[PDB]
Amino acid sequence: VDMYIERAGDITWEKDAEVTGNSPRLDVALDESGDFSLVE
Amino acid sequence: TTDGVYRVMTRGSTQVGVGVMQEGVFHTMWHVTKGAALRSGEGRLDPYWGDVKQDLVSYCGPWKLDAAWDGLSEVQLLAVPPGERAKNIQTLPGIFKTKDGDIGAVALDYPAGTSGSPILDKSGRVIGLYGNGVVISYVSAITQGKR
Repeated sequence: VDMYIERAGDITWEKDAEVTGNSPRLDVALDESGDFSLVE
Repeated sequence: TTDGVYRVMTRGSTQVGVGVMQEGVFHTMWHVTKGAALRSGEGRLDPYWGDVKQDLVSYCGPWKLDAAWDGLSEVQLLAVPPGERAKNIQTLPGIFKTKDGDIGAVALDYPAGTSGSPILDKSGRVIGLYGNGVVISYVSAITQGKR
């Protein structure tokens, strides 16, 4: 089972990007296994 | 070894994630590779540091990315989905509020093979990687390591 990498682009900001998505404010906890969960 | 964003592929072939090459170090998320060695052409990249709780791993050297979201500005996800050209998605992050402080978060839902894609600030610095998050719709932390 071999894992390999392939270059896909430069790391650059693009002035013409699509703009989308909300900005939710969430209470979360992060456990030892790296899992985020909601808290109330 | 060139700076840039890269697909992480496995063998037919399947894209399991994405990562960032910067200053000779490859950065991706632990859940993508589990620290396995990576092939790059005829060369090999060996793991150097990793942490399951942060869900991060670096290859060939220590974690180099250190920029952080400014808490006010829009950012861009440089998404590299399976089968698609690298593309920039601009968004205003929300916030994960945790007992250890606030983390930027992006309410963007791309295929799992996009995990490891970098999130950028306006000057083009990587402020974290996409693909560890929570469901409210999926919301990804902006996950950054320590340099």
